[PDB]
Amino acid sequence: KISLIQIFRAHLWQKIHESIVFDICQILDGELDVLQIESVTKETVHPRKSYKMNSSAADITMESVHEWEVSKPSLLHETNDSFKGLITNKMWFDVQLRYGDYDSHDISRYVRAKFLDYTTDNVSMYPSPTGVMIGIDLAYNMYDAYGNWFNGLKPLIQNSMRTIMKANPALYVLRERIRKGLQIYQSSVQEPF
Amino acid sequence: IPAPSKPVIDYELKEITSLPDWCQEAFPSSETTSLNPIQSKVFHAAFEGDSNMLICAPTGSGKTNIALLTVLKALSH
Amino acid sequence: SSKNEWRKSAIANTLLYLRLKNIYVSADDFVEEQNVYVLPKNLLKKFIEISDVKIQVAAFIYGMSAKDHPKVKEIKTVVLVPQLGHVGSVQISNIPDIGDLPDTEGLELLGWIHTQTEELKFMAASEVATHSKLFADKKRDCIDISIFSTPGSVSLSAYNLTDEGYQWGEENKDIMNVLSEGFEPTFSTHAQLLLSDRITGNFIIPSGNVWNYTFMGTA
Amino acid sequence: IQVAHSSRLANLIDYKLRVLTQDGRVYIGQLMAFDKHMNLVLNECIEERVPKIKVEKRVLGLTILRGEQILSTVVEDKPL
Amino acid sequence: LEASTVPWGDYLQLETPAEVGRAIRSEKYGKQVYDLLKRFPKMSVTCNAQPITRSVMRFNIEIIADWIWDMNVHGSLEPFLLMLEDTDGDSILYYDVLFITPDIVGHEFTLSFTYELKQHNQNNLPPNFFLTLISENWWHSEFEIPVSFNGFKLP
Amino acid sequence: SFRPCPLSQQFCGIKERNSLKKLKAMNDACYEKVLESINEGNQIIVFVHSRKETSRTATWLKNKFAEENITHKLTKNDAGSKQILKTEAANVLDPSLRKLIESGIGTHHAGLTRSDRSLSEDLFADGLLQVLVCTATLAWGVNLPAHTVIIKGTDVYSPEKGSWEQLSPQDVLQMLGRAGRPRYDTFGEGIIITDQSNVQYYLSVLNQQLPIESQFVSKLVDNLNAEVVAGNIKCRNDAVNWLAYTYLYVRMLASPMLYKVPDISSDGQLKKFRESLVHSALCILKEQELVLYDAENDVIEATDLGNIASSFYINHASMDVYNRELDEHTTQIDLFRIFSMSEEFKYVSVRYEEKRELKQLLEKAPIPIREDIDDPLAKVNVLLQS
RNA sequence: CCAGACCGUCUCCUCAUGGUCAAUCAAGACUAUGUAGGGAAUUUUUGGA
Repeated sequence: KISLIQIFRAHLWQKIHESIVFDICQILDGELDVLQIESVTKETVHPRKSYKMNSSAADITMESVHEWEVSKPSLLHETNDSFKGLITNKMWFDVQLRYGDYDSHDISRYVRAKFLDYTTDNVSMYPSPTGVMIGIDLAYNMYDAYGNWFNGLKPLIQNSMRTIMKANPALYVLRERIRKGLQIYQSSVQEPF
Repeated sequence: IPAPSKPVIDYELKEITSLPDWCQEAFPSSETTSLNPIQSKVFHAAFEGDSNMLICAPTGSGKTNIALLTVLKALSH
Repeated sequence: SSKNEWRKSAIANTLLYLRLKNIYVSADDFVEEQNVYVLPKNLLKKFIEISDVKIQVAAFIYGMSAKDHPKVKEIKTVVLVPQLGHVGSVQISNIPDIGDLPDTEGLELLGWIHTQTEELKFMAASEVATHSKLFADKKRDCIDISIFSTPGSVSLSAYNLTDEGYQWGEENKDIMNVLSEGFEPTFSTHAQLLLSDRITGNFIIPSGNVWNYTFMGTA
Repeated sequence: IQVAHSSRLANLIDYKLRVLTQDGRVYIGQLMAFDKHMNLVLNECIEERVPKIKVEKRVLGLTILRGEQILSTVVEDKPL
Repeated sequence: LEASTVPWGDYLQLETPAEVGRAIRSEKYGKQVYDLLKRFPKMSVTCNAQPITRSVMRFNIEIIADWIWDMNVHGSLEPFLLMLEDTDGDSILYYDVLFITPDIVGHEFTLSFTYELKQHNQNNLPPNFFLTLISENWWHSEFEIPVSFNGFKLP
Repeated sequence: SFRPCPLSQQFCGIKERNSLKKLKAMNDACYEKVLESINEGNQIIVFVHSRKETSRTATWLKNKFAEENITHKLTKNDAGSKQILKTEAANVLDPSLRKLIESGIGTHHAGLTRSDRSLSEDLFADGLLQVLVCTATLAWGVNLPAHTVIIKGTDVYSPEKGSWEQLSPQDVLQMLGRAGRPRYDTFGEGIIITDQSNVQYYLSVLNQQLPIESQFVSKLVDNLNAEVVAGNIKCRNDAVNWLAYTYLYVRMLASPMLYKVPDISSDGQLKKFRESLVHSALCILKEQELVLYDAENDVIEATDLGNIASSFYINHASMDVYNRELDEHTTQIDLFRIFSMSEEFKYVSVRYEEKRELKQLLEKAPIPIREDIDDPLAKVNVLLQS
């Protein structure tokens, strides 16, 4: 418990979540027109929303230039999709952090579950009915995302995830903290400089 | 550092009743009825000569009064 | 990001005079058989300046045939009109009643002009439909000027329209992406346009002096 | 005596005013109302006589004054 | 006024006080507004250009002033900066500050000036220049008009 | 010696080097001084470098005296005094400086409300405020003396250089001027809290040794332009003649070698130096199309730009900036930027306590900003908009 | 910074002028316009000292 507290001091979790959201937004900005995107709105969420595991809501809502013809609910990694299922002008995303642990460290499954739930549950104030739940596992450093998809989106998302995990600064901070707690280090050179 | 020296007196502290008729309301609240150490040398000068003048004096020590005097002199003509 | 998108665009809009330093078109064969348009370098520049980097700005264009060649069309009068623009589309008002003003001794409806950011050799659904709406039973042989715009250079892609497009427009106003697909390149015949500095032209604008109704949604 | 740089009759309403009449009898009273002829309603009228040397006093009225015989209204001291 | 989303000049154009009152979302003060709208500058401007020779161009301006004066609000006089500018509104051809005094406001006041042209301009000439009267004090006066050049063939 | 209240000069002379200890030491010294004073019934002013510094200093003071003795600053029973305080405490005192005022060791600086500042000024004059932490506004402006005057620090930041300079003699003297009240009190306590190394320099300054040295080299050109516009400098000879009457010339005559002068033998009465100066002026002016000039023939005349500059008292640099940055195709957004760039806003800078407000603004700003929050130009533009 | 000397930066009261309201079978309170008047001879400001 103590160790965890040390790791996640200075509202670390929240910071991580927000950081991820920001990154996502930036990515979207970088490629708006290519996916027919008018506006990528950041929700002004309650500080708690990130460490509420009971409820949920959107983080990054999304608006079409014209219209998006989104697919069925599905996993981030999938070659076989069809964009002839449902339609929307408005999409959303949800970054879900969770501290995985050996039994319940499967992230993909978790994402699938929560997406299924928080769509159907009334308390999750999603603007639209079609969105995605990007799920990051802090405690194993594993992402996976589940939900609806429009053409060219999924690859972009994947790319972001790849970059995010490499780069995202709050996650790096978290990693560092973990390392400190453990006193694992990377070699560098043994002799003193 | 100690307090600077008090001035050597080789002059008359010029009074308000020495002025003409109109200039006696230049000092309406005539508290001392005698000008400060600086103006005693500048008063006659102010009155006498219509020339270009310069007062290198301490901060807050009758500059306003001097100005007033000058104005009065100017008006005299 | 409804707040970020507009501000950025506005900022960009300073660098719109720079898009006419280089000007070039895919030079089509010059043919006297059909009527040919002679556009000036100042009006176009002005239009560019007015316009947005993302959103489609689109005015009407007017003029008349000179006595050197009746086949030649000289664009003297641009007619900027009430409009609400989006990214790759625009909502536009009726044909302008402009008999009241001076210097309008029978100025014929030559057509309309618009901006975009996708290099096509044809008119898209949001455009073609609009065109149809504008000139359904009013004038069949009017032309369009689609100006492709990007940082560095603009490009004047002029187009004409056949009788089949009008019908399509009439039937297929809102949505209609598969019908657009079906239509595709046909029918947008590349009409003849020139850019000159030997003639110049002027702007008509509405009485309110607020042609762009982007954020005036109710008015 | 305290009375400010007041502009008009409207800005000086509800003030203790001395009032002077034609024959020379001096009044005091708070100015309540305004009118065309300056029929100024005094809140409490203490009339005073000077014979044709020294000023006397009275206290009969809390009056509606009439304009015809008034000379000039002087302010005495503000209320509150 | 701010919240109704209307062009300003429309209000100026409106004639009847009742109508004005109706249009403000406030039947009270309508009359007052009307009174103050006639106390806002309103110029029924006209301008006839005419070439003296090939290079020089005369410009006979007819500047009428429909507004009613007030020494409190307007002040001493009304400076109105006249700009003759090209068809585009890119460069200024000629400019002049003119004082509209209390004696002028209402009379058919003419104003004349001259302008020498460029070489290219002289050769091939535009559809119309833009003469522009703007108030240095009053907001949204900025009355601008087309100085016609339709078939103006030089000698 | 002819002063009404004779000025008792005093130096602290800090030996410390590192800024975290040094500052602490300075604070301690100040406290000591204050303690020495207030026991005698001495109303006291503490000058500092910067605006943000003052409040912090006040806070520090508050935290120090309360440990030892709160009573000596609020000594009176306060039946009427308390009422007075109440009346003149919580009216419009916004900056979180009200607490300081309440305590009785307040402050006045550029960045305190006009009303608030006035109140502060009068909360000394009415006869209540003991300690007064201050920036260098009070000395320049207001006559109100205050027996004890401490000057905290040497290093002021001037945007002129872009570097932390020592306190300039002309300001220090002014500061010292306000002291023991000529009307009421007998004499004045003048203290300089400073670094020991620079005291040797400061002592001389205090004795009124460093004279009035001319800084006409920067403001020459504009003046010249103005003169030209007015219509009496038709040649460089005329310009030279004009310059003859100015103080700069006199200064040069007195001591030439420091002010860019070559030699006394060839020039004599600066009959070459002046000419050279004029030439220098008239190249730059010409470049900014302010005046007409030829090198060999020598003929002067005023341009329109020059005239404009003269009229509106625009600095030459500003004019130059305007010249290039204004263009044929310059739009609404650019105008603001241009305005911001005006050289009269070179001494303007964004600050931390300003920053939240700025942030709030620049989201909902109507006229957009090409520059960003850290830049002063942007800030200026937003202020203009406001 | 920029307009100002050939030039009324400023009104206490009644009536009319049009727009409103508060209202009863044809009448009052408020902004505004000066385009009206102020020896309506006696109820006032133009004569009983």
